[PDB]
Amino acid sequence: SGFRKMAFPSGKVEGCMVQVTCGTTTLNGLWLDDVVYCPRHVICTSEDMLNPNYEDLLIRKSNHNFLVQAGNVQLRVIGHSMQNCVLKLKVDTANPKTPKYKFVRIQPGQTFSVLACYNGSPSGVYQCAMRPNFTIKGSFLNGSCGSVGFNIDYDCVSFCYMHHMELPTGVHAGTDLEGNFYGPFVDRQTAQAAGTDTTITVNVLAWLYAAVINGDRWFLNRFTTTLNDFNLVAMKYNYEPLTQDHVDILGPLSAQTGIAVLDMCASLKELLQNGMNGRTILGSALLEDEFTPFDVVRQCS
Amino acid sequence: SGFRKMAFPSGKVEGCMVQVTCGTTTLNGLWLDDVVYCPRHVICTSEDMLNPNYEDLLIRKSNHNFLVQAGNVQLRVIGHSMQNCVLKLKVDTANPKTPKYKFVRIQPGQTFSVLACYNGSPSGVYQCAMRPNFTIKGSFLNGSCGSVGFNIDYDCVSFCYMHHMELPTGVHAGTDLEGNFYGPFVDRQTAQAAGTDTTITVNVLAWLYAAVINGDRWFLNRFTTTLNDFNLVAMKYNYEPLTQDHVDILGPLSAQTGIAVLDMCASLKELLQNGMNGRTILGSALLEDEFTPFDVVRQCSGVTFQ
Ligand SMILES: *c1nc(-c2cccnc2)nc2ccccc12
Ligand SMILES: *c1nc(-c2cccnc2)nc2ccccc12
Ligand SMILES: [Cl-]
Ligand code: NA
Ligand code: NA
Ligand code: NA
Repeated sequence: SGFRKMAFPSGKVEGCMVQVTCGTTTLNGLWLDDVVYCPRHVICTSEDMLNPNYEDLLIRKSNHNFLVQAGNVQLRVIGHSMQNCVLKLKVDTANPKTPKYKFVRIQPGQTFSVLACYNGSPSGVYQCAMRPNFTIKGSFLNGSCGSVGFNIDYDCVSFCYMHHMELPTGVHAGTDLEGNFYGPFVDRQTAQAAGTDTTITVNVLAWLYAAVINGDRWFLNRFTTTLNDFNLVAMKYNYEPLTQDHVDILGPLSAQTGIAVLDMCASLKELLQNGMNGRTILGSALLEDEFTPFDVVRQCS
Repeated sequence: SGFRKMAFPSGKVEGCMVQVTCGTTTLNGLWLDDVVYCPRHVICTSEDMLNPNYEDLLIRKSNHNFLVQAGNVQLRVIGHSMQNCVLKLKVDTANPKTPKYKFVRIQPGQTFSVLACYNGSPSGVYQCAMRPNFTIKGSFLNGSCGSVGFNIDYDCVSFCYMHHMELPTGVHAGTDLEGNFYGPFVDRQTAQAAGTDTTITVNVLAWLYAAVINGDRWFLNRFTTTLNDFNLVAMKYNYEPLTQDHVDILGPLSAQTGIAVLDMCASLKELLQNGMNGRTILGSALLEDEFTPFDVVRQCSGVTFQ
């Protein structure tokens, strides 16, 4: 028992992290088979910050303008192309530590592990969620761009995020591994701002089920609600709407605990109305929204 | 920007985890050079665990009674001995992925990363503090015993914890890698309970510094205090004493942020006396105590572990 924010073991990803340099710009890349993936803004100068023409910048580069260092060794770059906002560098060695992998684009609410890296070397691993406004709340310093986010549900690594930049509010934006941004952001230094963030309701419900599984009952009540009445209240506290999809996904936890999803919804309504009155749930005095239903089942069972 | 509960990258430890079986007992071991370390209770069944005589159980055992699997390969056990509450199994092959490592014993308040494993297979990584009552608040299911905790200092892995068991309250107990328990526990199935726990003061102060570095400043105030006055209040709230050594260790953060340690103590005094008045710090409504001063400096400065 116990319930903790837990990341995936990072070793399969560590064995893929390299350093990429172009001019005076250094950042991280991801070496899989014979391709290194990194943010395309590695080719920008100080001149280029607001309105880079990446196609124009890239045509001006040769293979030998890219320095790729893997541990103590330089890899030879033999090709380059751009896909959306990611640069792909073909190298003359396949990474012998390449794991089974795939690229997946995720939806808001989904969780993943981040391996924060600097100069191609791993610093630490933590757990994140894609927020409803398509940002993540990470921990990232200068040079961290090109660090990735991932899941590993079996022995296959699913890469879902590559870090590009920090917005003025201190939250983080990036792409999938096909180079498409999450949310309305662009890899330019023009003014951009995320939407007001909201709480991931289905994840809060999952976490309340985790609490029950771990022996906590104090917040339960004898009421139920309609889905529509729940959403009308929840929205007043900046909670995301709960859809019928989300109700269905919570079905297994409901069956395991004997508490109907809409019964649990009424417990959540009460918590929003009353606060915790000096109590905690699983060690927290706030409701936690960065555990998915899948995460709860994996960690509890 | 940003501040998260962060574990060390686990790859160097992952390459050391194996499965150990003795009879119908399976758990995890740590393979370093030509020795596999695991809990001694691998030699026990249920009834054995009521009142085990480990010496007597072990003397009866053949090398071939211990099955060690590393991935899909069996290792041959050629010897066995016990040290305190850990079993050491000599094997005929050195682990080629053995990292640079040491065994260390940590103190209450220190943090480490746990690599949770099942059947010799790493499943999760999280950060824990050794509580003042010598428990850890982990997340561990059946089969998790033998999972290890560690830090990385430069390129050296410091192993500090091996997981043995869960107490009735759902918190966790284990040993150092020389098999000595943290805390007043024994490896038998009997009623055992940890002492009342306390809050790790020096770590709460560290986390308040992290908050300030990240722009969260509302709890700062114009006041300072004395170590003695602060320690009287801490005692009242079941906080550990702050020593002069703790003050010294926070010195760098004080210099960097312009808030002296006893100035920060006066902030903490007020928070304990008055609460947070609806506000949060780094997204928390409780004071967090599982970040050390070293952890805060590392994460706010980007130290790496190639
Ligand atoms: C890449 N990423 C960052 C960065 C800084 C803060 C938060 N997220 C990302 N900064 C830089 C600076 C220079 C070159 C690359 C790069
Ligand atoms: C080892 N450890 C545990 C255990 C279960 C919950 C929390 N911590 C440790 N349980 C088992 C069960 C069977 C064999 C080994 C083992
Ligand atoms: Cl004063
Ligand atoms: Na690397
Ligand atoms: Na209810
Ligand atoms: Na003050």
